[PDB]
Amino acid sequence: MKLLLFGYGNVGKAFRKLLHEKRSPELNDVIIGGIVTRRGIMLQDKEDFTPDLEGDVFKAFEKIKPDIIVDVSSANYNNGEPSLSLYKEAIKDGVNIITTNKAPLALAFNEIFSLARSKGVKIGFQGTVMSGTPSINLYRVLPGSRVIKIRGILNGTTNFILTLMNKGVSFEEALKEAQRRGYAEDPTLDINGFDAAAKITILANFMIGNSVTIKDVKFEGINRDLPKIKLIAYADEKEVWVKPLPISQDDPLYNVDGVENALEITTDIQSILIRGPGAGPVNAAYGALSDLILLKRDCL
Amino acid sequence: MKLLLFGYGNVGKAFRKLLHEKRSPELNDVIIGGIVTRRGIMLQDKEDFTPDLEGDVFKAFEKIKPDIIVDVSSANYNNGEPSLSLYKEAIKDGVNIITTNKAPLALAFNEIFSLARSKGVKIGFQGTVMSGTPSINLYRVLPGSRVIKIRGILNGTTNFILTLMNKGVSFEEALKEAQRRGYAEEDPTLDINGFDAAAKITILANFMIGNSVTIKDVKFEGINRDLPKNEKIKLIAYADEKEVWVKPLPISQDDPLYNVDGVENALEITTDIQSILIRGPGAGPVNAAYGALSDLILLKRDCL
Ligand code: NA
Repeated sequence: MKLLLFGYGNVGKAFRKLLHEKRSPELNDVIIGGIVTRRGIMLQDKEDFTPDLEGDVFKAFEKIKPDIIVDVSSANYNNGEPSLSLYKEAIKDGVNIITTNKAPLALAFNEIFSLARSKGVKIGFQGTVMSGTPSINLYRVLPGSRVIKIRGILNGTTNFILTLMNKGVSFEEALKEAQRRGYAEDPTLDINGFDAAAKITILANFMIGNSVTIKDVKFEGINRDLPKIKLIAYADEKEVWVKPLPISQDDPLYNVDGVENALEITTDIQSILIRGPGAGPVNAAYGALSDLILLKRDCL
Repeated sequence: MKLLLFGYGNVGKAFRKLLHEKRSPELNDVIIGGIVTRRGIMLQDKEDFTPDLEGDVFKAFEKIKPDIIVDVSSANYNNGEPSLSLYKEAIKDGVNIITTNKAPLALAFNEIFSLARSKGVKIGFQGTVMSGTPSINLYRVLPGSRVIKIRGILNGTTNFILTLMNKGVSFEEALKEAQRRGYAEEDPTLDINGFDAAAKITILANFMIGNSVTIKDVKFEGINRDLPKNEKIKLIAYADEKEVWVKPLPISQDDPLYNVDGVENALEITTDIQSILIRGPGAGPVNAAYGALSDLILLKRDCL
């Protein structure tokens, strides 16, 4: 089984490392046929990236003819490209996709998945939401029950800032500490709620079946005007949004502090919550590796 | 696909109802060929149990020749029987097993699963731990990661009582109320001794850690009116590579288990990649039945 690895920043590097740690017998026959970055194409599996040829991901794809594309490349939220068109091409060729790149799915989930379903091609995307903590894949083991609503904390930086504030720290001092720890840079991009909006978009599509794109989400982030508040991401059959809200002591999200993420899935039978880390390159890479193993099991 | 349902108390009845709700196209070809209880064998799928034949689970198995045995019978922790011998004979016949009965797995995990692996037979056992909240099945979507330790609240009855005790309710009334809701018998000794949590942590340690323990290896204690006041107490089950135990402990406010209240259960799984926690109802017949239904759908997908 031959992979094309698209992207070789921290996530791709972590992915290649996990793959070589021989973590499952299901991966014994898996090799990386090539790695492609903005610097070119390496037609070898090596720790260090050195391009053998110039060319983009489509050239790599045509040259290598992989069984699976693993997309760990940078999220382009302008238009999802080249990943969006690449996935459609791969699907039409019966090439499976494993991705940690949120953009194509936040922009065009139904387009991609409708096509995959029609061709019987599998898509792993666990690493797009809550990284290595089963979210997408948690729903895979909740068969036969309709999801009514989902609610979560889906961004660690804003959760960390709000955690400090509930403990009596001012917004200004809490933000500074997030910056000190490297969670926020202009911290504007890190605290605007967009990241959570991209994630809840994907969850909503997959779990509820609400064809939604990022433009449909009503989102906002955190700022000095906030007074225990959490940045809540929510989806149901009617709407998708992200907003700061007061959280009761009755709430299983109450204790979800620091950089931790959490997802509460409410079905006709029960409400369950999972919590874990939601970021980190090893974590995201592990979401992808998990999808790879499930794919080898024929369980996507 | 033909099922033999062993047991028909509240979980078996809920399971039958869930199946008849047509919740997945994966189950369209599934029928119940027979239901067996202490009262005999019903060779029909009926809401109400009326025996057609006298005889036990082995007779039912011989007659029906099911593709899958769904065991929702009561756990016999003395020796695991008849479920333990039934599973070994079923595995030898290439018959898959879905179970909510902890005893055979708490007593003979490695043997049962080794036999199953050698025959290519699948065992769903999600309903044995945390009912319908993915636990066993959560680990199924954590492939290629090494579990370092697990810690959780694994018994609904005792969590319900300890939650009430934390609110000024006497142990005696909390017990009385647990009894009233169908959580403890009129003699509640065996409902509160910590054994159920011990059997669950045994199964989790075997499956997730590869710690080949049986019930006899677990240090466990239960609850009673004598527990410390001024602290919120939870019955904590724990396993790592070295030890497995269950005991009532005072819980700190920053502990993720602090607010796991009522009949809610929770499991904290620490792996080489990450520490995660899952929480959901740990008691309720529909919930346990849904654990088994989830396994049945996963089986049909060939994902056990
Ligand atoms: Na206290």
